[PDB]
Amino acid sequence: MGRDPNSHVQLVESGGGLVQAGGSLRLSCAAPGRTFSTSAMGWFRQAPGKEREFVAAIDWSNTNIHYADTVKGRFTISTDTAKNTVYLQMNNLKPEDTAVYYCAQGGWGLTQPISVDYWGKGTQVTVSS
Amino acid sequence: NLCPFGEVFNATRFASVYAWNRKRISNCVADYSVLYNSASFSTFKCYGVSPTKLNDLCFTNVYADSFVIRGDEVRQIAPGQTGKIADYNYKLPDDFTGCVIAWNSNNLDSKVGGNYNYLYRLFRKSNLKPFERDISTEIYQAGSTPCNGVEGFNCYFPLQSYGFQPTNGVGYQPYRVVVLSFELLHAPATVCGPK
Ligand SMILES: *[C@@H]1O[C@H](CO[C@@H]2O[C@@H](C)[C@@H](O)[C@@H](O)[C@@H]2O)[C@@H](O[C@@H]2O[C@H](CO)[C@@H](O)[C@H](O)[C@H]2NC(C)=O)[C@H](O)[C@H]1NC(C)=O
Repeated sequence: MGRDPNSHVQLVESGGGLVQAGGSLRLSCAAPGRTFSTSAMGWFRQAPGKEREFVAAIDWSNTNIHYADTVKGRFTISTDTAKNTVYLQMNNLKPEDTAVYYCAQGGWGLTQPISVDYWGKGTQVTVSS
Repeated sequence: NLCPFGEVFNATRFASVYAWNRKRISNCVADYSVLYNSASFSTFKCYGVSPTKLNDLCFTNVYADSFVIRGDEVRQIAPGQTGKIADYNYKLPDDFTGCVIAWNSNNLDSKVGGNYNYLYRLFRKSNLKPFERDISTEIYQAGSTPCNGVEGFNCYFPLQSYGFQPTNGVGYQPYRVVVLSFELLHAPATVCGPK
């Protein structure tokens, strides 16, 4: 039910919720990493009234890690060894981190970190002061 | 000895997707910067490698596959996709290692009244395997009646023309696509970056 609901590739995010400022939260994304082991995995977020923005990216070998400057030192992207799940560990959360967070699968782009092939449905993260 | 990329990307004519062209690239130095510094491409993404690292890598075999499809079909040149291009014309592997590069070719491949030289396969009894090519022209049996090479009701010629016209919207315009595949096979390397 991610942006293409009928495709073979499906991405499902979970773990969103309400968190106090300064707290931690880890998002999960079930992904077909064993099959599509060469594709880039990434996290995006979209807050109300703003455009979707890049957050983090990684390959299924836990290398080629990219971060947006706004989250460096606070967020960590990772994968599990069986290539079944992508994670976004979030630390020292701020109100500006409130958004719907999207998981994505695609290729490594030239003009942007990931040129996306498939989108998830999104999970809502709300940070309160 | 620079690799013949200008041949692949700047060729006057491109192949139909059903008869997609493969050019082997070997025994040469590959300056990928003439590509990854250019700004003429609408699609430029790589799988299993990063576009900025290609100049630092060595590969056993490099293949350049090229063809023309519609703009709104470039999405099908990606791992796991379906549709007539991915199913019946050109199929990327699920664990593809390489890059997909595309650019708008309306100025070259569209014609008033329609350019009918570019074809695609519309019907097939099964999906293509990765990197498979099908150039057959057998009549497709869509119903219970055997065709026996006779075209007619429920008996289709399997190829169809794009008919590119210059006034089309961007999604309907022709796009030239080059797929670079990078192969490692436990033998010495033939293609390396300018190091
Ligand atoms: C594909 O060709 C472009 C266009 O180059 C033009 O046509 C050539 C046949 C030749 O006559 C060039 O002098 C023309 O400019 C190439 O893009 C050029 O690349 C050079 C560096 O090699 C650069 O200095 C020019 O500014 C570029 N010109 C344009 C219009 O972008 C391109 O490099 C060729 N592709 C490959 C893979 O070789």
